[PDB]
Amino acid sequence: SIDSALNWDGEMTVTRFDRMTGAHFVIRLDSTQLGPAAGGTRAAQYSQLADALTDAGKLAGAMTLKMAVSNLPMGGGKSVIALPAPRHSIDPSTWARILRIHAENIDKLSGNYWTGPDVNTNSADMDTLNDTTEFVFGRSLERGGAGSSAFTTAVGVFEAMKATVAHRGLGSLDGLTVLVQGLGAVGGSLASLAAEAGAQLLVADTDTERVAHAVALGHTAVALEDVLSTPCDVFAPCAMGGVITTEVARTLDCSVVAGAANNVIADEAASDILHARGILYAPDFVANAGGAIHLVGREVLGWSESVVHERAVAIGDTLNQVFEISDNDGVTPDEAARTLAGRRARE
Amino acid sequence: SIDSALNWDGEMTVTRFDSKTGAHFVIRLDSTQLGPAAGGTRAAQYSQLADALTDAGKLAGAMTLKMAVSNLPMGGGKSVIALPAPRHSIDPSTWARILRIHAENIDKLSGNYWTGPDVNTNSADMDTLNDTTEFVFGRSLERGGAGSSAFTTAVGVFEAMKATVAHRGLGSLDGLTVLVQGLGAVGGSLASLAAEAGAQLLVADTDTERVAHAVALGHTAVALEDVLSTPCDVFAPCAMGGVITTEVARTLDCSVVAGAANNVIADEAASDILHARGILYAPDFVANAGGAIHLVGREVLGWSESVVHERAVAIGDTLNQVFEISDNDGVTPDEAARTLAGRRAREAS
Ligand SMILES: NC(=O)c1ccc[n+]([C@@H]2O[C@H](COP(=O)([O-])OP(=O)(O)OC[C@H]3O[C@@H](n4cnc5c(N)ncnc54)[C@H](O)[C@@H]3O)[C@@H](O)[C@H]2O)c1
Ligand SMILES: NC(=O)c1ccc[n+]([C@@H]2O[C@H](COP(=O)([O-])OP(=O)(O)OC[C@H]3O[C@@H](n4cnc5c(N)ncnc54)[C@H](O)[C@@H]3O)[C@@H](O)[C@H]2O)c1
Ligand SMILES: O=C(O)CCc1ccccc1
Ligand SMILES: O=C(O)CCc1ccccc1
Ligand SMILES: [K+]
Repeated sequence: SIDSALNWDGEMTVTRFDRMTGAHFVIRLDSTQLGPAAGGTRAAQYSQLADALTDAGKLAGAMTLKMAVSNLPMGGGKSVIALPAPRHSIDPSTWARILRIHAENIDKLSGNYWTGPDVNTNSADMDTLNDTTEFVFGRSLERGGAGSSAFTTAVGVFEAMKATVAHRGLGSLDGLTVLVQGLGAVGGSLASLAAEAGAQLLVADTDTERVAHAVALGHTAVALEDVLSTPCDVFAPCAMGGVITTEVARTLDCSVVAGAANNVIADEAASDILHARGILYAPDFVANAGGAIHLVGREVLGWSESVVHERAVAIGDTLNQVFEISDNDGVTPDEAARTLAGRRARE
Repeated sequence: SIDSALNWDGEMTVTRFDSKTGAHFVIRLDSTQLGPAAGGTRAAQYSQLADALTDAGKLAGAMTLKMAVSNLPMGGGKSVIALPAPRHSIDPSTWARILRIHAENIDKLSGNYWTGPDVNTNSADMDTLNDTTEFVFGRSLERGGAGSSAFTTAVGVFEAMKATVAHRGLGSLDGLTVLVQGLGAVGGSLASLAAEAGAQLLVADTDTERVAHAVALGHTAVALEDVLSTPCDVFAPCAMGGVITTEVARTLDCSVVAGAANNVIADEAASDILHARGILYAPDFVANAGGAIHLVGREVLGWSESVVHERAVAIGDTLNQVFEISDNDGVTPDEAARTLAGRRAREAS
């Protein structure tokens, strides 16, 4: 929206347009209070510019809280690339140009912002980015990066998922029905984990091959259009965000909500509804923090692979504290989560 | 439209919104090819955000040219602070907050952008900015800044007028009728120099004591509303920019245009009209370079005041060259000058 686009209260907004490629660049820094901002680089096609600005803004926020509640020394920031065409259609030469300019933009910030991979960006691109700028996390192992953080991400979400399931009074994942939306990098990892832990897997993905294979493995396919209406014990949104609107909140058929996506909840009211409906949601910003722990832990703090792994598992604990507060003070988890980040940031 | 405002070719646009003050902040970086971008801080009230945006960019564009054509090792940028109320209604407190917030943004660019005083901004505000950021030009003298660029600006503008008038075929400024619009820091001083050169002065200004004053000095005042309908030899727009519209370009009654204002031309066609009507125009980005010359010259280049002076004066020289291009090439002075800025830029590499 316009509010969310023009009247954003973050510390800085950076924009740029390239006539050559017709692409627009957005870099939103929400907070640099606890450290330089850091956030991925999402590249995607938006209906309107304002949608691009909105997204960069909501994500940047999530980043800020995510870093604070996870005890990372950094601020929240985010970069959005409004593509002129679908990522897959972009030609190599353009992709590269676009990447080049983006990198130029980061370099201007001079360490006030550090990027990494997000939707449609990868370790190879980071490497590419790194040819112009230094403010990059997630470059491939060969270039000196910590590489991909999906796994750390998925591990975090699994631990989180387990913590949520226990709290809700469902016992263990054993014999529970888990619905995974989005079988990507993280999504697909998380399914392996849950399956292995005794859960029945219901899966959905825009990608048929993805789906086909999960089916191969003994999973159950869900038509994209039956997703939000499909009964489960747990709902794992691991695809795009803004998935839970006020209307979805009142109709979802589950007891738990735990996934990897950023910004799952569209409106504040939705979050109240789930709550009111006896649906235990684990805050996205807590749950999906394994990727940040990984990049920051490794690249910034120099943590080994194990520590990072162990810190990501500790995500479950954070949740337990979140759950304790929400339960004590009578707030939603979301709020409860917001409360603990604030306390950890020592605000 | 914002979208449209966003369809700009600058290297970078920085924006921020301050809930508390309700102030919007803009920083447009046109080019950092010759060096860090630099340009003043304009504080004003905008109708829309898209407006502030278009301005900062228009201005940022002018700066890139001014640096280049003036043989300055810098790029161009401009900050625009969109006010939530008129400058005068802003409480010293809010203003200080706004300044600080301003200063943080600048800080984020870490040297890629150097600022200075512009409209509604002064040495003092620069001193304050300086409390937070270090990339400020035009700080008080005692703060270590080079102070006020006004007088150098006027000298430069002055020198340009003379050369222009001369090329026109008006000979000297002696006996001519000069119409000075806006007698601020710059115009005030220009009137003064024009006066002693023998010119006759018509003056105009919203400030009535400034007008009262010029009147007492022999000068003839002019009604605001009659500013563009007054016949003169030279028109010196020393207040707001974009005063030259297509419609105004066609009815203007003078033989030369030479002022201090940025973005005099409100439109392309206007420059063609004047050119075709035989009204000789000294391109703004060329003639108003006196201030950048001073600031950079002293604060970056470490130049002597005397040297800065020769350079501000050398502005005529550059205009002679501009004219020449315009005359041989068959182009408006506007075009002849961007060209020159273009050449100097390349040779400068
Ligand atoms: N470290 C991470 O990788 C990480 C960290 C934090 C949060 N997140 C969030 O996780 C989400 C993506 O995770 P990822 O990197 O594994 O993704 P990815 O880009 O590999 O995931 C794409 C997956 O989503 C699927 N998908 C897209 N739209 C879908 C839809 N409507 N229904 C079903 N499947 C759909 C694709 O087909 C594919 O399987 C985003 O919101 C991202 O911001 C991920
Ligand atoms: N270094 C400089 O000072 C500098 C350098 C480059 C270009 N310029 C350009 O020169 C102009 C002069 O600004 P300045 O720094 O001398 O500021 P200033 O505030 O001292 O001068 C503006 C003056 O013009 C008057 N004015 C404003 N609106 C008017 C109107 N509608 N009609 C008539 N007069 C009006 C004001 O009363 C004031 O006295 C600006 O447009 C600026 O963009 C100045
Ligand atoms: O948390 C996310 O969704 C993205 C993680 C991240 C963290 C730091 C830099 C880039 C991406
Ligand atoms: O020429 C101008 O518009 C103003 C002079 C200036 C130069 C460098 C930085 C700020 C202002
Ligand atoms: K169970």
